[PDB]
Amino acid sequence: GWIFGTTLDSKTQSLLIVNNATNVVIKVCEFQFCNDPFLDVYY
Amino acid sequence: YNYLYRLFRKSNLKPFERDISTEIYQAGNKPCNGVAGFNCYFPLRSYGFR
Ligand SMILES: *[C@@H]1O[C@H](CO)[C@@H](O)[C@H](O)[C@H]1NC(C)=O
Ligand SMILES: *[C@@H]1O[C@H](CO)[C@@H](O)[C@H](O)[C@H]1NC(C)=O
Repeated sequence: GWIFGTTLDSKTQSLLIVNNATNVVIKVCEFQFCNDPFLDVYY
Repeated sequence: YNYLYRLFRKSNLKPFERDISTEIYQAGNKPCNGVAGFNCYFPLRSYGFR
């Protein structure tokens, strides 16, 4: 997936595209994730 | 005073664009650092609607 935004923090809406094995979710939310993002392989 | 409008930092909005950020607007050289003082004020203003 990808993240799009100006500052990618809690002060600005950011667009997130996540393509896991079943579907694609696109969320436009202002939630701040950590820099150098990661996705867990196993639960 | 429920309805509010916006005053940006000489940045016109794009067509069909909406902002929600409520950071302190700066008009001078010094940073506001979250304090609304001289050349620093809250950009969201309320209508009268009387
Ligand atoms: C993929 O993401 C969707 C939405 O987040 C979720 O419903 C689904 O269970 C996920 N599938 C896997 C295999 O993680
Ligand atoms: C989008 O962000 C850039 C970088 O801060 C800015 O120069 C531009 O004016 C912004 N567009 C707006 C507020 O419509």
